[PDB]
Amino acid sequence: AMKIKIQKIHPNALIPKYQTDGSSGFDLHAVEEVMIKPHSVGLVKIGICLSLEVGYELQVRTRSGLALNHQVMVLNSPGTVDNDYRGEIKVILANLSDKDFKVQVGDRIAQGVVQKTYKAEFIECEQ
Amino acid sequence: AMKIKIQKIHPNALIPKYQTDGSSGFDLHAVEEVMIKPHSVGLVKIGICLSLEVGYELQVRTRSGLALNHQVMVLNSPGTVDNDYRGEIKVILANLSDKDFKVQVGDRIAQGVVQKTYKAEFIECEQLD
Amino acid sequence: AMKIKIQKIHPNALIPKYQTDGSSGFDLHAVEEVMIKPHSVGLVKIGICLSLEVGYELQVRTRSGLALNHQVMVLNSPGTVDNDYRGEIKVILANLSDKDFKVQVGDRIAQGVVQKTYKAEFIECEQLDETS
Repeated sequence: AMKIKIQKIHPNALIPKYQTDGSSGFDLHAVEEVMIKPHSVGLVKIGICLSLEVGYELQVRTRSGLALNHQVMVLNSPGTVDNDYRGEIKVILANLSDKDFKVQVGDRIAQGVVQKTYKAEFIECEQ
Repeated sequence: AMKIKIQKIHPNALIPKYQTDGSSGFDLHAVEEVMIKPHSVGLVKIGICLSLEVGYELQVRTRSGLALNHQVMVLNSPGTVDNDYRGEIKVILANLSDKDFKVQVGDRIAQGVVQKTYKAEFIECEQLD
Repeated sequence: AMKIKIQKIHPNALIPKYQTDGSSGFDLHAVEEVMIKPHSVGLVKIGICLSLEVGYELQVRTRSGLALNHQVMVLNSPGTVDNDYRGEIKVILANLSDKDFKVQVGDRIAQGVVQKTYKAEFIECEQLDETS
C-alpha cells in the first residue's frame, strides 16, 4: 500500500523486489565487490537512495542462508533506515567466521522490511 | 489476538506460550538435542509448522538471558518468518563464547514475536526531493 | 503518537531524545563507565525506568556507528522490552572486536524504537493450507 521513491546512483543498482506476495521484505543486492576478512566488518553499498512515505521506516535484516552457511550477518540487524534518511543504502556486514567471505556484485546480502513508526512523547515522573 | 494455525510434526513439539500476559513474544522450545561448539552456528528444529493469518509475519528473536550469560543469539535476529512460509520453524543459534553450548529437548532458545507487514510500491525517480 | 512515562533512577540518567522528527528511535545513554573486553558481553545500565502506554513494546537496536567502527552491538538486537516491564532499561552490549571497548558516561550505545504489539492465538490442526 505504502510508497517508496527510489533513485539509482550506481550502474549495478537494482530496484528491490518482493519474491512473493507474502514476503515481509525485499532483497538488497550489492553493487560492488567487497572482501570481508574473518572476524571483521565491511560496508556493502546498494546504490539506491530511498524516500519513504512519512510514517514508515526500513529494517535491514540478516539473510538466514548467509547466517547459517557462512556466519555472515547484518551486524546492526535490524538495521535502522530512518524515514528522513536520503543518502545511499549500505549494509554493515559482519563475518563472524574463520574463513574469508567474498561479496560479489549482485549478491543478496540483506533484506529490507518496511515497518510503521510510532513516535513516543516522554513524560517524566519522580515516581 | 490474531490467529496462527499450527501443526506439530515432532512428538516433543510444544504449542508456544506467552510466559506472562504482557509478553511481546511466545517461547520456542527445541525438540532435538543439539551441541553448538565455540564460535560456530547450529540449527535447532522446533517441530512446528505455522500458517499466520494474512498481513502478519513472525520475527524470531534472541532471548536476553542466553545472550548475556552464554553469548548465544539468533544469528539472523530478528529472524524473518514470512506470512506464506509453511515449513518447519527452525532457529539459527550462534555461539560466540569460547565454550560449548548444549541445547536440550524442551529448552527455550528463541522468542517468536508477531508483527504486521507493509508492502512498498517502488516509484523510480531521476532525482529525489 | 504514544506516551512513555519515564523515571530516572541514576544521577547521570538522561531522558532519551529523537535526533529528528524522522528518527525511528531515541538514543539510550550509559550512566556508568564500563570496559568491555574483546570477545565478551557487558550489561550496560541506562538508569531509566519506563512505563509504555498499553499496546506498545520497545525494541533495543544496535547503533550502526558502533557496529561498523568497533564491532560493538546489542547481542539480543532487537532487544525485547515487554509492555509490563518497569525495571531499569539495561543494554546487553557485545564486543566482537579483538580490542578493549570503553563505554563512557553519556555514550549512546543503543536505540529504543517503539513498536506496536500483536498477540497470537494458536489453533492446532492436523495439516496446514498450501503455498508456493
